[PDB]
Amino acid sequence: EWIPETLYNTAISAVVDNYIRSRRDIRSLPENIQFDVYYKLYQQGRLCQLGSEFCELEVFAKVLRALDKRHLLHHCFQALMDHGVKVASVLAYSFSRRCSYIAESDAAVKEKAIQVGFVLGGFLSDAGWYSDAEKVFLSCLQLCTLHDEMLHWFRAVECCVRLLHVRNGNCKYHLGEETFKLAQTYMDKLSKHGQQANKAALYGELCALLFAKSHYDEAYKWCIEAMKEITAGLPVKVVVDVLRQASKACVVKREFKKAEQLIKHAVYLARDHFGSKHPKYSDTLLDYGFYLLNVDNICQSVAIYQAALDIRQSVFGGKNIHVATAHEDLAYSSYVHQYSSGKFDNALFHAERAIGIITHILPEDHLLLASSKRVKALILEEIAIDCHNKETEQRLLQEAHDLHLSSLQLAKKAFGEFNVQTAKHYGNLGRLYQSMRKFKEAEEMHIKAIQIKEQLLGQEDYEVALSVGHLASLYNYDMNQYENAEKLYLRSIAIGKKLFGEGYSGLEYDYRGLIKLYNSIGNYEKVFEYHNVLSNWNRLRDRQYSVTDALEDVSTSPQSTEEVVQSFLIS
Amino acid sequence: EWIPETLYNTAISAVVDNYIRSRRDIRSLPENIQFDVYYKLYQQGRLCQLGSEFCELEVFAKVLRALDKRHLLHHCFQALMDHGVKVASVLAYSFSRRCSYIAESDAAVKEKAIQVGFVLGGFLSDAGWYSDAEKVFLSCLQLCTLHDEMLHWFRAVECCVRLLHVRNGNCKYHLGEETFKLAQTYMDKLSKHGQQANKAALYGELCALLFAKSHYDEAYKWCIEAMKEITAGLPVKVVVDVLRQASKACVVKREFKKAEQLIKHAVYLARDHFGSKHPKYSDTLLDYGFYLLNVDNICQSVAIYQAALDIRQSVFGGKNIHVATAHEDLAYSSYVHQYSSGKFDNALFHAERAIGIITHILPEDHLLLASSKRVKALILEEIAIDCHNKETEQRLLQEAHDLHLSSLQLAKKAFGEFNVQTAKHYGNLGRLYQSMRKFKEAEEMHIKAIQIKEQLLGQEDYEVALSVGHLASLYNYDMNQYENAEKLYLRSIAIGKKLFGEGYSGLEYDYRGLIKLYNSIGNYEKVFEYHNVLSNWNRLRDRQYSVTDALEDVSTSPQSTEEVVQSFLISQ
Amino acid sequence: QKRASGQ
Amino acid sequence: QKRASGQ
Repeated sequence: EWIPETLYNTAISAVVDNYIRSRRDIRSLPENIQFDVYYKLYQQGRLCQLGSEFCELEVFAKVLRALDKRHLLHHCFQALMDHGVKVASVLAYSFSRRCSYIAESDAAVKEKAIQVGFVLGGFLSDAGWYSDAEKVFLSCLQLCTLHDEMLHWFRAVECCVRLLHVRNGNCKYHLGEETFKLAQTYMDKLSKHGQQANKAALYGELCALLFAKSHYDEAYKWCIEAMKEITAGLPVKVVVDVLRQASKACVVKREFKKAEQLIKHAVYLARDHFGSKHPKYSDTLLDYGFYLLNVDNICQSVAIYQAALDIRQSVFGGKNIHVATAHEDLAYSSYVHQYSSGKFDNALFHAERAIGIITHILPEDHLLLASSKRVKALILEEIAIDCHNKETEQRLLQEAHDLHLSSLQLAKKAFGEFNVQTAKHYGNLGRLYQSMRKFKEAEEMHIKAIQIKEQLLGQEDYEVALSVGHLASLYNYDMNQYENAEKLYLRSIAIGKKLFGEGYSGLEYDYRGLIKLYNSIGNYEKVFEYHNVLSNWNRLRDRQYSVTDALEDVSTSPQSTEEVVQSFLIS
Repeated sequence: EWIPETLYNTAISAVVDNYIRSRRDIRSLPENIQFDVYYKLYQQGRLCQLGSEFCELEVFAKVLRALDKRHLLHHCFQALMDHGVKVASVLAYSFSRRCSYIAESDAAVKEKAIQVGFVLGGFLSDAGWYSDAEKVFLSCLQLCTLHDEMLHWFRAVECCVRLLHVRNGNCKYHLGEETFKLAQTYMDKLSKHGQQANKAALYGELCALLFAKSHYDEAYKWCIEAMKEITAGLPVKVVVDVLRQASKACVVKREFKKAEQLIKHAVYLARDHFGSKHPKYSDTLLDYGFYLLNVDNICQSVAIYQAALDIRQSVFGGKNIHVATAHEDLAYSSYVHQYSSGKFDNALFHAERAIGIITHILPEDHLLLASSKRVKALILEEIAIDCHNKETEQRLLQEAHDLHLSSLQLAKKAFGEFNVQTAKHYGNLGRLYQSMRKFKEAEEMHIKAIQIKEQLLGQEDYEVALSVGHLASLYNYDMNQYENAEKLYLRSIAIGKKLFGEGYSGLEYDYRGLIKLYNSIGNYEKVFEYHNVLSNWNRLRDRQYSVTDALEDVSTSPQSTEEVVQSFLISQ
Repeated sequence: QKRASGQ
Repeated sequence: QKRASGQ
């Protein structure tokens, strides 16, 4: 149609083409214009002319007030970080140095810089630079501690709710508890002095910290406490933040009726306000796909991580931890979904991507690098079985052995010996030893895996049953201890149908194993007794398979706020 | 385990092996033993010392009294009929002769003869030999006209209602109206004598007749009347027949809501009282498969017909009218189901089976032979499309043409020009002409069929939608008359969304036709519009497409008697 | 298959 | 495939 360009979009391209002469005068332009000049520099690809200005804190304070075009700033910021220049670490250090100089000032200048820190530290934390956002908040925190009145106590607890969030994406859990304890010190002081603070966002972080350390018993306790303080006056960003973390603790609690209403309300609440492109919406989808994968709704769990990844791949550039986290979970979901098929080439690409990103931006001994490392190892051991080349079978299976042990060490260093995540690596390493023909070694890993999970989770739980089936296949298919395997298969059968029914698609490896269990010990009557149940499993799975996609399952306005909270709280 | 045989099953073997020297004394045995000797004879395969005894009316009366083992009697009878002996015609002729002889007697002998005729005619009509059942029921009716007592009037009504069932299955429709007039004459002279008799079965038979004759409005009115006259005191067979015929009439009335309830109640009530082997359950399954096929639920209909064939295949031996009808209906259902796939390996076998049976037992010019022929012809043109040969393709097109034209002649002679079946033959012939590259003749036939159906079924019907879709496919792909094809496709999709919503399977074909239509005329805006519409259609079809296994959809006790009929009546 | 199912 | 989905 050949429509001419607006005079604005023409004057933008004429001051950018004359940027060297006009760099001094551009910084004096209004915020809406100034960001559009800088975004034009990114569009032209002149990142050096741009990162020379974002490294200054004052300019990055001006381009942080453009809230409409923040989604363009994240892609412009992430492009700088991959370009070279450490624009995140320079901004965080340049703020801490400037923040440390106004300690001997009044409460007007200090509140000006604290608000800069809350939008800068609120941006680096949003872009994934948790190790660099914490340095901003730790400087904002020490501004609130200087003045000990009722006014600044509400900001010190506003830093500690954010410090507790940048210390979980950075997997610094052992500092998280000390942060929460310091928050209560600034909460009890404020609450006692005739001013009650909303303790809803802060307890939501503990619903993810204690979830991360596999304290699901403690996670659900703070899940209830978080939602008891949900008020309609809270920001939607805070409210959707509590819901997604509350869902993750409820799903791992293996109760799914209360879990769906929390996260489907969260996805709706993060889609009507934030829209289908804001990273927070994709953040909710990532936790929504956690619900789908644990309820055996694996078919549409891949489609919700792919949606979650595609949002983050557009807002958060190439090499970002948030993109890498989506690559990790999508690789795991594609691993689970296509486990039966045995084809892992898209899943391997996603798992390899999540390591090519995290190893670039995180140290070699980071906990989040360990969880993303186990997913490649799970994929590698299946390729090391499906491939028919013995040389490839041995070497690829050995590579997956170094990844689990490296992943186990990082989990064992921070989560301790007695945790589900540490035991989750024992079970994965147990399955690997089964494929490595080390059936003697595979016995003691699963025994240590079940004993840790049984002691912590309980005698009957979904995670315990899924670990037993790993041991049951060991005692049945390649160790010939059918008497020992007889109770193990039955143990997982009861738990498997306890929370999913007979149509649980994971029972295929449980029912078929029972058929091979009875094939070598006689009693062929029970072979047909389990043979029709496998057909019953076939009938009860494909009939319920036909269901609409979860993206439209939430639809438009399914329920209302302050109603899902009350419905969940009373139950 | 080697369980020793019962003394009953040992004495049976010791009597059958002596059958030559003891057949005189077997005929005086108890009724429950006599059928066991004869079933042992059938099991031994000696179908000549058995058909030598079933050809008597007196012996076959005792065998008919064993109402428990009646599936075995049906299998034995069908084995005899295929064996070569004509037990159906011999029994009917013998009963007519004895009836005409004992017509001049008292009421006790006449009552015994009429009851023997009712059980024998019920058996022959149940086995399929409708032409050989009139000769029994006409004799029973002749017995019922001699006296003027109350029971004689009521049993004349029973003769006239059973005699209508053996003529709709024989496609003697021109005599069915006379039979109904006689039955309503008897009912009126019964009402004038202060004793009302139930008329649910009679009006159900009228419903079956007028649905067969494609009088859809009359069929709906008469099934309404039947279900208004149905009570709780009626036998199970009458209630099941009324329900299934009302369901068959409701579906062609394009009312698929109440028809679902009626057919589900019929299938449940048949499978509860009769079982999974009684042929009445097979007939209900056949009607339910018709209902499923005519609500675009082909994947369940073909599964139901496969069941409905199996009951009829087991109970009714080999070459039978009912087995042939199940083969024909299943072949059409499999033809629709595998139309998209294009492969027809069992559909052709089943369609040829229904002609391999009917040609043996029915005359050359019988309507059941027509419809079955039509189905095979349809499959033939599909094998014309898939085959890459040219001489074979032309020969198969000519064979399908002969089958379609003979079927059209039979339907046109027995139904007249202005009926839905004749127009369906016109439409099938037009589709074949479209395959035969005779596009002028194809559009002529399609225009005639659309005019006939629109004049009868109105401007909106599923069959009219199918016809206009076929004509649109002819126009937009062969004759290149895109302006007519556009409005024809719009009419087809309008009727499809009116009846079945957006889940209609023909929406795929008509949307692809519209896509190529707009591509040929160059308007790419609507090309992309209907491309996204077809993407939405495929998405909604794939989202809602699951195996249901409608056999257990009735479950156990879904509804209650005298409740589905009340809902159907008050839902008008 | 260029056209809908047969009648 | 006999060990089900890896945890």
